[PDB]
Amino acid sequence: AQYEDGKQYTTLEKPVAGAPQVLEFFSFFCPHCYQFEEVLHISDNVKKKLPEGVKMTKYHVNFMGGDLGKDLTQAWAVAMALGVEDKVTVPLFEGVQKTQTIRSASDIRDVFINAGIKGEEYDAAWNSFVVKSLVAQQEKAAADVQLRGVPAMFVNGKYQLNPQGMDTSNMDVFVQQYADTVKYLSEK
Repeated sequence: AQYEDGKQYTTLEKPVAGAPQVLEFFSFFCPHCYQFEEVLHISDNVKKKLPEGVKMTKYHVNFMGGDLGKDLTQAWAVAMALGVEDKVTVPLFEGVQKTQTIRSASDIRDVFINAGIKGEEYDAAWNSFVVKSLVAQQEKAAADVQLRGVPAMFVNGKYQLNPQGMDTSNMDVFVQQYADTVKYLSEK
């Protein structure tokens, strides 16, 4: 076929029931993830080609960056809880991979402060059990698909995107192939 298993995507041997329709994993330490966000805008371009009524979920992972890695998973839960993902994603990426200004939990907190989240509000969220179970959800979702690499996208818990099998000579053409693949998988 034009879309073949093993080419634009692979199929999970052990399908995940009740998974989100589109499920993305990333790390703020992950170089391709930086690209996916800042240069490619994968998520936005996928969303634009997705059917009406499909929810899109994005989770952070712990297995890169040691202690700071877990702090970022907790901070991403704070972002999700407060709905401020779009305000902190870029400064977190640049602070980790570009400017080397994120070295502690307090430096992560600074990004949120600078973004306009109030100190009180961040600290309350950070310590909240709502944020605790959002951290749990992130860990268990990675567990459900037995993840060990990012960036990764899963469609209805059965199909994993395989960007290595797409053309990469043109950034825009790559993105469209990626998004058109998600749309195809979505309609499978």
